[PDB]
Formats: sequence, C-alpha cells, structure tokens
Amino acid sequence: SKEIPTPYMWSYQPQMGLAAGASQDYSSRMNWLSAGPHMIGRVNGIRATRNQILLEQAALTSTPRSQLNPPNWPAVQVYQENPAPTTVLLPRDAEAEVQMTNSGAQLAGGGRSSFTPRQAYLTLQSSSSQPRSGGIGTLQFVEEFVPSVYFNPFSGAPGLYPDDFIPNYDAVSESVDGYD
Amino acid sequence: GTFYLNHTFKKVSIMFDSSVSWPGNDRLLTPNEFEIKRTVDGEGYNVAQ
Amino acid sequence: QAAPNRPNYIGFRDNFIGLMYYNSTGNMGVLAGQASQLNAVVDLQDRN
Amino acid sequence: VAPTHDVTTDRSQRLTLRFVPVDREDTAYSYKVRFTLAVGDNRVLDMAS
Repeated sequence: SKEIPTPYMWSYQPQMGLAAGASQDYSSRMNWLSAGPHMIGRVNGIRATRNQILLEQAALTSTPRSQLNPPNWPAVQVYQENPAPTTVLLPRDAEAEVQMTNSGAQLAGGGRSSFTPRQAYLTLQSSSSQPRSGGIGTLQFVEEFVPSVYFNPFSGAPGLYPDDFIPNYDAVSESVDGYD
Repeated sequence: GTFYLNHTFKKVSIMFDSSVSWPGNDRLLTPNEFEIKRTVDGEGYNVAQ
Repeated sequence: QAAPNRPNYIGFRDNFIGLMYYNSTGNMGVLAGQASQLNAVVDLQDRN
Repeated sequence: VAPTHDVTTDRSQRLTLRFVPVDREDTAYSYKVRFTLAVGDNRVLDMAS
C-alpha cells in the first residue's frame, strides 16, 4: 500500500505542452485478488521492480529541477532546432550584368552565364533569432516526466504535498483558476 | 457475434486529448477522419465499386 | 386600371460568394504540388 | 512482439496518394495520358499496388 505504490503516471498536454496533472496508474494492475501466498508475494515482487526501474530511469533521463510540472520552461532546457546555414546559390551577379543590358543587349532565358565569368553565392543563418521558451514538445515529454513513484503517499504538511498531481492546479497561483 | 449493421457508418475520428488527430501525422487523404462511406460526390475516392 | 410590376435588381451575390462554393465535404478544391499531389486545401464541414 | 523500430516514420509521410494526368488525347478511339509518379527520396513502391 504505502510501501510499494502503483506509480503516478502523468498526462500530456498537447496545447500548452506542460504536464496535465498526474493520476494513479489504474490500467496496468494485475488482478491478484484470486491468488494465495506463493503469488501475492511474487506480484509484490514485480511492482517493487518497476518502482525501482522508474527510479533508476528518473536519474538517467529527467532534468534535475525543483518544480516538477513547471509552468514556464527556460530557454536552455528545451530542445532547439539549429540546422545548417542555408547556402544560397545566387544565379547572376548583377554588378556586371546591368552593364550588359545598358550596352544594348536584351537578355532572355535562364559558367552559369557566358558574358560574366564570376558567380558569387552567399550563406545565411537558418535558426531563429531567439531561442524558444515556454512549453516542451511531445518528445521532450517522452524523455522527461517518467511516472513519478510516490512513496509513503500524502504524508505531510499542506503545501508539502505534490500539489501538481491535482490535474487542475496552477503552478504559480496556489489555486485552481476555476469557472472564473 | 453475427452482426448486420456493418454498412451504416461514415467518418470515424480518433483524437487523443482532442488535439493530436490519430491517423498519425496527416497520414491519409483527409488528416482527421477515417472515411467509411463517402456517399455524395466530389473526388472519386470511392473504390470497390 | 394598370399598376406597375414590382422591381428587383438581379445582380450577382455580394462579393461574388457562393460562386466558388466552400465548406462542402466533397466538391472541395486542392492546391497541391506537382511532385507529390498531396492536398493542402481540405475543407472542413463546419466552417463558413 | 512487433518490430518496434523500422516501421514508423516520424516525418509526416503519406500512406496513399492520387496523381493527376499532365496531358490528354481525346482521339475518337484512343485516350492517352502520361503521369509524373515521383517520391521524396525515401518511399519505395512495389508498383503492383
């Protein structure tokens, strides 16, 4: 009961990207009620492994932070997207091409051109101007927010409980912004 | 297990948390539904005569 | 004793709407690529 | 078990897709079209489908 708890699994928010408040795992339980002593000490020996795998997974994978389910993620702790700088091939450098038309030759069609020998091409940055904050994606929620195994559950002062397990709770208001 | 109303269906939508539509990421010819029976007109998606 | 017929003014619709007709599941239009022909205009039913 | 890798493409691919003729020949007995079937570098076929 208190010692081998069925772990609190989270729920994903697709819109905000935050954690949608966790819930007790109620869809993987064995029905050990029809079992004598040689198996109900084996079933409890199984849950005591997934409550130890989930603690040796929470250290390898999750970011060490204070506020689990934070409302506003920082910039550096969110996966960014930095592709290669987009190498743009400029076709015809017009520093000597506008002289060709002013000589009288109208151009058409379209090295790269025969009248000019040179061909410059520029590169430019392909990332965003500012990195992204406020909300993690789906694969970040695959990575972080492993099911939190909560031992000796709800055993303390008010406010000392995990208040974000309530799937209605604002993390920076100490309150449900309810119907108003 | 002997059913006889198998033909009375149209669009079947499956959406997790009401915002990720599940055919996958726009995997079909309409990104938010499984079209059982396009009755009316329009494209010629109708196969199997 | 005569009396004049009542007039109307049969023009087109305001802003030509309904000529293209939108928001029909089926009989909707596409804007696709040549190399793939995947639709980028699917028209949902409940959107005027 | 299912093979958990090597089936799923996280990029938004497409299970099925119609193509459009880029010509036509309305001969009184014949009717000729040519197509432009092409893939995005990672989509093999069987062409019997």
